[PDB]
Amino acid sequence: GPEYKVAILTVSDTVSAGAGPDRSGPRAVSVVDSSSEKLGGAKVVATAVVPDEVERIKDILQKWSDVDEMDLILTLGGTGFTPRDVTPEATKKVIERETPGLLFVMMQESLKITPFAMLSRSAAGIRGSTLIINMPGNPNAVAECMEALLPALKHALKQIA
Amino acid sequence: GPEYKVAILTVSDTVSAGAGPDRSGPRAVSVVDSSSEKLGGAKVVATAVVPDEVERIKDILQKWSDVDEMDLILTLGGTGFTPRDVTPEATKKVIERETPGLLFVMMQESLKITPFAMLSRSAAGIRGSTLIINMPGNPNAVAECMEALLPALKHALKQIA
Amino acid sequence: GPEYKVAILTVSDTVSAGAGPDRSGPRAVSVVDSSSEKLGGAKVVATAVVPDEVERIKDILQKWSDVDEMDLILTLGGTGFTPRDVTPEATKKVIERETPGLLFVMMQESLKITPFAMLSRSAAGIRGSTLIINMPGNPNAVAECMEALLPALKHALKQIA
Ligand SMILES: Nc1nc2c(c(=O)[nH]1)N[C@H]1C(S)=C(S)[C@@H](COP(=O)(O)O)O[C@H]1N2
Ligand SMILES: Nc1nc2c(c(=O)[nH]1)N[C@H]1C(S)=C(S)[C@@H](COP(=O)(O)O)O[C@H]1N2
Ligand SMILES: Nc1nc2c(c(=O)[nH]1)N[C@H]1C(S)=C(S)[C@@H](COP(=O)(O)O)O[C@H]1N2
Ligand SMILES: [Cu+]
Ligand SMILES: [Cu+]
Ligand SMILES: [Cu+]
Repeated sequence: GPEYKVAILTVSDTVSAGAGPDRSGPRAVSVVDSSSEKLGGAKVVATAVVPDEVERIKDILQKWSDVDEMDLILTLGGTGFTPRDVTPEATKKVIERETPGLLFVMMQESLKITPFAMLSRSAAGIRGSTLIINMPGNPNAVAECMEALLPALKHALKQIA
Repeated sequence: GPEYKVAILTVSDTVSAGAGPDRSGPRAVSVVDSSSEKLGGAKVVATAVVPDEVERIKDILQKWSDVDEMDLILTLGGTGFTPRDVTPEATKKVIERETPGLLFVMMQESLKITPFAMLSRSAAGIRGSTLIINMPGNPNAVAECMEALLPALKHALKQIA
Repeated sequence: GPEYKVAILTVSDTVSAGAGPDRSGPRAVSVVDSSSEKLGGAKVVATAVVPDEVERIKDILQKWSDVDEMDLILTLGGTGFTPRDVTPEATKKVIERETPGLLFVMMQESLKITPFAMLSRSAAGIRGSTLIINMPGNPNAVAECMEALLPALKHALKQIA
């Protein structure tokens, strides 16, 4: 396996219900893969889809961190202002140590692209030796957020181990 | 009534005691009114003044969100570093979901005007279908903070419904 | 004594164990001293070193705030992503009121220097009449963070009294 095991969680009632395909997940996998060396040897080893339900989100984040030994979890979607956007709230429950600088960089860089970046309520932090980062559900958002992180994310992953 | 009901809470021991007039409140109303179309049809339907007392602030934020069906609450003042500045602490108690990107944009844009922007401890978030945003008590601050939000605030209000 | 009493806490297992010298502490003292007038009359009156242990950090922050009447506490180190970096978590337990704008400015300015700024998880806030600010353990980091704060830090200290 890879130096760093990455898992991608798509959070979406629509995808989870089989009402539409996942358009964000593949973009996230592609960005991680294509940045594998810049990330210190990262590979996406697992994906999953959950609905916009705090308990479902918490359960997968806990399992992937505590049991499956993932190193990086990216979540996609559920960070906006609608009532069903609960990804940050689930995330804040599971993380042990907050990582606000990652949020800062994502926001700073995303705002250069679109003012609608301000509507992302993404959270991020560390549980055990797993880094968890919320990204927006727009496919273009993940690539932009990863580019913002890439200069330091390899070192984040080194440090958490 | 309007598409979006806005309420403005001035937080000030001085104004509340009748020791001075409200100079921030009218500026906040003026900025919202003059931006009504950019905001998707917003109108200020109510104002109030409370002292720098956490319970008084909490009570009005809860009433306006839970009973009076306000869509946007702007608070003015009580965000600084003095012992009596408790607006953020009251706000954090009543919000259900944090909206850090709004804080980011307000800070980012305010710092371009004055380094004293860093002394604002404003909070923001959603309770029910009510968006609550703390702004500084300086009259010039509200206009600057609203300009920072205006590119996306209409969509924030659409989403929370 | 000075108008403002400053205390500097170096947080480091290595320094605390006598395994290396403190290289950050002296730089922090030097930056405060050399900025004493810009800070409104600040002087570093005390330093200490603690290990990367939440209880040890909490205890000194509480003592310096509650008993020793310090006005500004700068902590150095323990803000990164390694398991032993627990300074922010200790800090969040002791502060009463968060001061996110200080964190914003430090991050914003630090990112101009190095992308590794995003790996700082520094916290900051007020306890009583004591302002507490976490800075990174890199000696160059303290100078850069203080320069970012200096335009408004005197007024922060005036306000907290
Ligand atoms: N980099 C980046 N960030 C972004 C976007 C984007 O296109 N690029 N879309 C925004 C929009 S349009 C919103 S509504 C929020 C929240 O999205 P979410 O609910 O899908 O997670 O993310 C914002 N963040
Ligand atoms: N945009 C903007 N933000 C601003 C200001 C301003 O003039 N414009 N004044 C600052 C000052 S001088 C302080 S002390 C804090 C806190 O103000 P408050 O306590 O009145 O809420 O807001 C800051 N934020
Ligand atoms: N201004 C500034 N901030 C900075 C740095 C710096 O050199 N200058 N170093 C960074 C690095 S390399 C990391 S790993 C984090 C955390 O450092 P800490 O664990 O020593 O506190 O701070 C970051 N913040
Ligand atoms: Cu959107
Ligand atoms: Cu001020
Ligand atoms: Cu580092």
